Amino acid sequence: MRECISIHVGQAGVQIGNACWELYCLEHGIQPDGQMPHHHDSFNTFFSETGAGKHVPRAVFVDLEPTVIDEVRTGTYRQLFHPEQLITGKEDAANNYARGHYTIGKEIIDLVLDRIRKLADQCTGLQGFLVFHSFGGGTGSGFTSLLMERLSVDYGKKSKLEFSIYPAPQVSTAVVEPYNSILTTHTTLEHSDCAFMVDNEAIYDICRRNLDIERPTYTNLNRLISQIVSSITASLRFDGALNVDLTNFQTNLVPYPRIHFPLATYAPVISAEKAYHEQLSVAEITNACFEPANQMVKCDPRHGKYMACCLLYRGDVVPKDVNAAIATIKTKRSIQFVDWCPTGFKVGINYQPPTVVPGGDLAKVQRAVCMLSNTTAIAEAWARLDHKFDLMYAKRAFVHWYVGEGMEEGEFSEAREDMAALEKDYEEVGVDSVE
Amino acid sequence: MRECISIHVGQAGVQIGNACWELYCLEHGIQPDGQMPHHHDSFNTFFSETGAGKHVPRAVFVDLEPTVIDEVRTGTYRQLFHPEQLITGKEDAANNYARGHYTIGKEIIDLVLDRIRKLADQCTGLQGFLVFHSFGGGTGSGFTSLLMERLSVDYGKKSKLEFSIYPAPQVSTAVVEPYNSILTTHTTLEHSDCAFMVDNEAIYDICRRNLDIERPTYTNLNRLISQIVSSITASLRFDGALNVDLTNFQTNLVPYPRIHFPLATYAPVISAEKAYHEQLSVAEITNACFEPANQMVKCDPRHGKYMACCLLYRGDVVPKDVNAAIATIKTKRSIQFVDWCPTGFKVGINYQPPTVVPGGDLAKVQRAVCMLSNTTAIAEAWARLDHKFDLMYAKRAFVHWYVGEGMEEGEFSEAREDMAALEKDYEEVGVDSVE
Amino acid sequence: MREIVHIQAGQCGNQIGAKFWEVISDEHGIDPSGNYVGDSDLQLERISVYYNEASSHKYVPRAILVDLEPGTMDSVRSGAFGHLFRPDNFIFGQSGAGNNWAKGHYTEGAELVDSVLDVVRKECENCDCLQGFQLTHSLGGGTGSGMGTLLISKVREEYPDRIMNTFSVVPSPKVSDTVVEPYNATLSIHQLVENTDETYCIDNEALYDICFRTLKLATPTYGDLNHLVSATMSGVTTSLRFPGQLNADLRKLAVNMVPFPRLHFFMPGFAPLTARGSQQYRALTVPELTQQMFDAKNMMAACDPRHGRYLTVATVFRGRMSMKEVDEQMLAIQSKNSSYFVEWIPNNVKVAVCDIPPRGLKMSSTFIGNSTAIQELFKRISEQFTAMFRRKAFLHWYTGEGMDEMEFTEAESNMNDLVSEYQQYQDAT
Amino acid sequence: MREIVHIQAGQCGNQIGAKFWEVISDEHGIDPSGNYVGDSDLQLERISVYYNEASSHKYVPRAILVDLEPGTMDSVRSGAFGHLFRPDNFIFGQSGAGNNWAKGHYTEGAELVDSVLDVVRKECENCDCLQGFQLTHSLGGGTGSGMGTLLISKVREEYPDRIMNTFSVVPSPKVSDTVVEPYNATLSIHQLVENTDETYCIDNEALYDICFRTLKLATPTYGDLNHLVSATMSGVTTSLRFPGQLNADLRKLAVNMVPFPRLHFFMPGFAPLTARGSQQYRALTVPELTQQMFDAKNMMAACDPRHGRYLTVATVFRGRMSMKEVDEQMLAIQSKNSSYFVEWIPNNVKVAVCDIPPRGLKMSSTFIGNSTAIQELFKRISEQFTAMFRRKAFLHWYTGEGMDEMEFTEAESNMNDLVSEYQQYQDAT
Ligand SMILES: Nc1nc2c(ncn2[C@@H]2O[C@H](COP(=O)(O)OP(=O)(O)OP(=O)(O)O)[C@@H](O)[C@H]2O)c(=O)[nH]1
Ligand SMILES: Nc1nc2c(ncn2[C@@H]2O[C@H](COP(=O)(O)OP(=O)(O)OP(=O)(O)O)[C@@H](O)[C@H]2O)c(=O)[nH]1
Ligand SMILES: Nc1nc2c(ncn2[C@@H]2O[C@H](COP(=O)(O)OP(=O)(O)OP(=O)(O)O)[C@@H](O)[C@H]2O)c(=O)[nH]1
Ligand SMILES: Nc1nc2c(ncn2[C@@H]2O[C@H](COP(=O)(O)OP(=O)(O)OP(=O)(O)O)[C@@H](O)[C@H]2O)c(=O)[nH]1
Ligand SMILES: [Mg+2]
Ligand SMILES: [Mg+2]
Ligand SMILES: [Mg+2]
Ligand SMILES: [Mg+2]
Repeated sequence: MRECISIHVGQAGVQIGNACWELYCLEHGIQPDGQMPHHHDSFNTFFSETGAGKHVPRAVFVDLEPTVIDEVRTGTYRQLFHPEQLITGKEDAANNYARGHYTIGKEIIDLVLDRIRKLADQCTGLQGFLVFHSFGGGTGSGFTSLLMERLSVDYGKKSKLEFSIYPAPQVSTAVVEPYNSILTTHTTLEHSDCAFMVDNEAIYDICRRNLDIERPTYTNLNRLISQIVSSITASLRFDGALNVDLTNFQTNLVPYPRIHFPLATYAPVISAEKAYHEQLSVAEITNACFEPANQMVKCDPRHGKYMACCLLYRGDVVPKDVNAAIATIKTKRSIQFVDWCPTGFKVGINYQPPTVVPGGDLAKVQRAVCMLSNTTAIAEAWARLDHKFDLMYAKRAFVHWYVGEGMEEGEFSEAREDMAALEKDYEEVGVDSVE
Repeated sequence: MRECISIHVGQAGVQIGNACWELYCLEHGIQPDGQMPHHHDSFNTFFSETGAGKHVPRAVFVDLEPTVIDEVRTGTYRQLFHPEQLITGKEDAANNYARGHYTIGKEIIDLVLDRIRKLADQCTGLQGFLVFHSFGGGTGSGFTSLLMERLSVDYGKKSKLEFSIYPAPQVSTAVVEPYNSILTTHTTLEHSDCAFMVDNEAIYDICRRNLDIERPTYTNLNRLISQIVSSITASLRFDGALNVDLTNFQTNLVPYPRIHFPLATYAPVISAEKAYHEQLSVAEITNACFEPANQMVKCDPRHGKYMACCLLYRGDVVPKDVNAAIATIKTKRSIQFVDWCPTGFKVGINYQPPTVVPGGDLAKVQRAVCMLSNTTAIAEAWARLDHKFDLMYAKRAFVHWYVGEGMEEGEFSEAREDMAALEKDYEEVGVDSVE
Repeated sequence: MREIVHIQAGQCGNQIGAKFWEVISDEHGIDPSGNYVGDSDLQLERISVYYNEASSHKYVPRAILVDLEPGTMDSVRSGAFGHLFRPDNFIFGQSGAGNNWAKGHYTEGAELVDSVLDVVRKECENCDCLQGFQLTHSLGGGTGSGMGTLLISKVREEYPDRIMNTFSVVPSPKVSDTVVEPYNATLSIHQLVENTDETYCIDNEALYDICFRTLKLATPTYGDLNHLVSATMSGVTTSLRFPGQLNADLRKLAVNMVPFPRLHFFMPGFAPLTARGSQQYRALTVPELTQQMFDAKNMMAACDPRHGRYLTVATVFRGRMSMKEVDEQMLAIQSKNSSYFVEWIPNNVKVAVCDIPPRGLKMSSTFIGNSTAIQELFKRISEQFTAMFRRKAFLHWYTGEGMDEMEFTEAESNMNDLVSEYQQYQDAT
Repeated sequence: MREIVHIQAGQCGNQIGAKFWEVISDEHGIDPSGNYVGDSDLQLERISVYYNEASSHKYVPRAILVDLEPGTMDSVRSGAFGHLFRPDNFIFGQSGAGNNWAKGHYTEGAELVDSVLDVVRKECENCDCLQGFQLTHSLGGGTGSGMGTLLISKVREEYPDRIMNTFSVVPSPKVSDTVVEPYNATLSIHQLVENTDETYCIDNEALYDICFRTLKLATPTYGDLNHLVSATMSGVTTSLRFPGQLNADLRKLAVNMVPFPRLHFFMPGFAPLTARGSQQYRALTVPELTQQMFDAKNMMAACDPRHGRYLTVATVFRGRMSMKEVDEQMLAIQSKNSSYFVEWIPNNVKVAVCDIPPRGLKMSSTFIGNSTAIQELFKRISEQFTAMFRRKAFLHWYTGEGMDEMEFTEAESNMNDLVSEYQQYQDAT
């Protein structure tokens, strides 16, 4: 009845979406082929119903290179997806935002926009867009920019939520990573309501310590991020003692036109053998979620101040003990809020306990907490990325590639100055000021 | 009771008619041999019953060369057709309009007319004529123009509908199409109630893109044509909640005596494996039929105005959503009507779902939409074709074949200015005028 | 139905026909004896066009083989495939024309032409509805070039409302088989232009390159050399002999390809060509056919179309094959090679499709394109002829049998006039 | 999808290619006859990139083999694994260039280059979507260096928006196979720099160290020596041939590893390299692969990085193996060897992971590194060249085939200019 559509861009987007839609299929009790053996609406939010008993997702898979889309076609989820949406080009952007935004990006953007319009007109009470894309990827960044511009032009005032993949400080897999990051962030700073950040090194630390897995393939990381996505969406997808919506998320998290860069966290993340020797109480999971060693962005909030917080509890939950835990964490010393935000908390509750996938790394739980914090600890990450980009650009490396692929110098200069101003404003707002 | 006869001329008409009459027996449950395994009339308007249980069609197959008719006699549909009607000459016209209209047309025109009066007297409530003739060829252009003179005088005011094969702009089978087309249109402009336009290059895109077939032989292409043909007369042969007769479209789609050139369109056209993942609702097939990528003539309607429209639904259709879906089309701005046509739609419903021939490309479907819009977008088709012919006549290429076979040079000038007059009037009426 | 008459003149016509009717025999599945031994009835539905049904299920060709010397008939009659021809058709003279125009047109051709016209008329009445005449001759020899145009005039006056096709063999530019080549050519063509509907200008040494390059045959003999000519011969007339999705006929080719009465000189072309060894490594697919068809080197006439433009282009496909790709391909050929087409004739393509593949091949195609590059073919012959005629060389042997000096005047005054009109159209606006 | 064309020039190209296509055949399960005999269907999902589907499940490769003498083609044609090539591709001349630049670029290369340009254009249109060109040649001989440079220029102008890779074999520093090495090298490099995108500088005698020491082989023949070159040749382009968790492609490497248009000379490397007897005692794990890769001992070019710095580095792992330890170990290498990286290029490492392990091995890695250590490789060549040209030796017949003395002036004035920026960037701040 309130319809939200998901756009998955790049190889990271496609894999994360595969994991996320798998998790949705287990959550709503639907078989991979579309049949099925509080519950029934819920699936009408995502799974559009066809003439027969089959249900089909509202997903729009788009890529330039065809290999990953061929893989997802050949995967076990071959019947579920509607074959038309799997849009593939012929060659990738090869970590070139110029290629992914100007040269080839305009030859397929018309088709993806046509499919978006078809799906959005198909639904009734459209809510918004969820964009699953990376930052290092050239196609990811270019299509992110292009699709943000096109969707903002077409649909005026709707929710546009992004689940990015922040570049890691020490872990690195690209060389034009600072260029891609600066360009995409400058382009999509003004065209997104609220953009979450996820980093791979942080997830690797979490999986190494909290879950104690020595062989953490990308499947486990994708499973984790899918769990956060499902937790944030379960409020719309299910009924609870206190519901919360995407507009609620925006209006309670982001206070300013530019400062809309929160970070996600999930709890509890404990292993299988350690499940038996733990109690899993509301207060203890709340403390674990607020623990700085569980955050999924490699930035310790001890260097900064929390500015806004939203927590969704799901499962059997009592609002009294939720209140007690929130009050004691508010009165704790190490967590420090801003002076001009006397109330910095937003609580939501859901009656549906999370369900664990078969063969997954996590264990079955009766209570789950998802946390989304808008803080100032992201300023250090912005500063580090800006410093890396400036150091790389000081002697004009790869600029010949970028300029040859239809660029100029004003774009780089304006992106640099724009992120300098954004970091300055972020720090000035986050820091305490007299009066 | 109300009877219409079909005249199929040339290998275009015969090949279309081979699959055209393939569909009617399937619709009325007629075995190829005439035996049988809404109902009970159905077939009395097409299948003139004989003494035995056999039903024979009301078709007049005529051609100059004895080639294309030969496989009809030796095909699987051998017993169904009555052996007398298959009129054949001895040699073709060789894409020569002069040969098929002055030299060899006359020596056989008196034989087809004999079988017309034979069949017109056999029926009681004769309604009109169906013509299946192309434009590029000789026997399909010059010979059928002779018929339009012969049937008009014999029967003053009856229905005369033509299902032409418009020559394609880029695709070009023959080399003298600009000579055959302009000579045909000028003579048959004043002897046609309405002429549905079909282009050959347009059906490739429909089969390649919408249906996703890489090997579109003429067997599969002609299948997509008989569906509209069986759609125009789908209300005479079956009872519906809102019936339409052949004079309805003739009255609803002809604002002026000259502007009577509509263009067909069919929907839904979807593949077999894609059928399971489509909802196939009344609300979308109205939009699916109207999209500019689904028309069967290579002329995008966005360049012009919709002079009028006409829709014929069927199956489990409810007249409310038809009212609802049609109403919202006026709001959407890909449609653009003329000022003097505030009401510009016609709707017809039927209770018989369409039936798919076994082995065909289409899949079983419960609904069908067949739009016939007279629109200004066809004005570019005449002007573009008129440019090609005007280039030929500049240096009188290929003329010596025409002049020596029984036509004058002066006759060519009259056909040239006639298309200029039609183009001027059609654009002037289509464009707005003061007061 | 629409029967065809085959006329063979000269040694080449007999030699080409000796292998041509081998190709027709295999296609329609007849034994060398003359009795049908085929399997599919699709062949016999239209068998009267070329063969003639006789008593006791025997078929005889509707062809006449005539030459001024008896050496050629002695080979075909004594050898195999001589037991199916009706012995009446074997017309022979007493001595060859000796590469002399006058001896093949006035002296030794006058008495023979009356005998052959009887068999032509006798065969025509046996026909149901005549469609045209196929004539195979040589433009370099005496009997084939001399009498061949004499028979054309005799046939033309008595069947005026009828079509005919001539598969003339243009003399080779690089090599001259006979010393007096130009005199025979310029006299025959001047008589050919007036009363011929359409001609196929093929060459000899231009076909030497084709066999040497693709077929990689080191020793191309006339037995294998004529085989490629027969395939082009059989590919033109297989449209009315077999069913097709989009049929063509001999009258369709002429109207589509003759913008003006004087411009009816053609360039044939056949594809695919592949040796036995290297045919496993090539995927027989419709895209490769058109590209192999249009390249300048794979042409059956010794004239590269690079220096000229295509007036009109035909294409007669064969075998089971889809219609879309051939339709869209020739647009790509038209788009890519857009600078080599006449501006004032857009969409200058005729396409036709058959439904029966050639023997031992999945599909094939035949190209017949009226090009302007013929202009360079006639200029050489005119240049060579005008050089020798100035010295009056060999002239005293021609004028002694009927001809005279000013006879050459009109022939040369027609060639330079025809080549002028043939030239002032490609540059015309 | 995203096809690339393989070009082989010189004697090395066919010798490398004769073993290169041996490796690709085993990966895709292709029998020598050319028929698929494999079992897994994953290899056939992307088979068109290298091979081409043909009639009756034939898989002829997209290979062009060209040489100036017939002494190399007869070996591959008559020998095994020659039954799958198409004989049209076997382009050959009559006489070798004789280790002459002019006799491989000016005199005889004019007529041979027109034949190959036909086949590559014919192959390009047969392709679905061309991705780039992959070339194998030698920088020491005449035919490989001479025409191969000429072919690049002609390919570059026709296809400007396409990438190409040259797997050139840099002349050995310590040992000189040919007396005139420097003259061929500087003429080719001066023309290669401005008309190429990415080159892999491998070495001859540097390969001798690895097989003798690391693989402990006493008699390294060219059959075994070329096998190692194939492994680093099949690993760079295996990313698009097979699925992976973090895929790469030919364009992806060129974007990351080419900071400037001139600085595009690379340094390959392969790992692991263990003998048959000593492979039981080594635990094939992710850790040692990176350590066995970054050391100066296991490097395929005769260059010591201890005298230079790594500008950019790309490592392409293979096999089923996790990615967490890939970066944690790459960070350790980045931290422990922090003195050996360029300061103004942070995080200068690119990584990619495939899914299919190499034959008979659980996992392997391929290292390509753009380093400054090449600076001394060109200086040694430049030092040798400037000494011989001063004496005006061996050029008394270079001028005899069109080329002139002033040609040396620009070739040498750029090599010292190229090395100037190739070195001034290392100490640049
Ligand atoms: N969280 C997560 N991130 C991934 C995963 N796979 C790849 N990535 C990230 O994606 C980045 C690669 O960029 P992509 O968007 O995949 O680029 P691509 O799909 O190859 O297409 P191009 O950008 O044109 O080359 C890497 O830097 C990774 O950090 C994954 O499975 N999980
Ligand atoms: N839609 C469709 N069109 C066809 C088909 N077959 C032929 N045509 C069209 O018919 C045209 C040829 O002209 P025709 O009128 O058929 O020629 P003909 O019927 O053989 O008569 P002649 O001109 O005397 O030879 C071509 O340009 C085609 O576009 C078919 O199977 N389906
Ligand atoms: N294509 C082809 N042409 C041939 C063949 N044999 C001969 N010719 C041509 O025929 C010409 C011979 O002239 P003809 O017309 O046959 O003369 P003839 O039959 O010997 O009689 P005379 O003119 O009196 O000598 C030669 O110039 C050849 O070009 C052949 O086997 N194949
Ligand atoms: N890697 C490798 N290199 C080889 C092999 N055989 C020869 N080479 C190199 O190739 C060079 C031979 O020069 P080519 O370019 O092949 O010259 P060519 O083919 O003999 O023709 P000419 O230049 O006219 O003599 C030698 O300098 C070797 O360094 C081999 O088996 N493997
Ligand atoms: Mg990619
Ligand atoms: Mg016809
Ligand atoms: Mg003779
Ligand atoms: Mg050599």
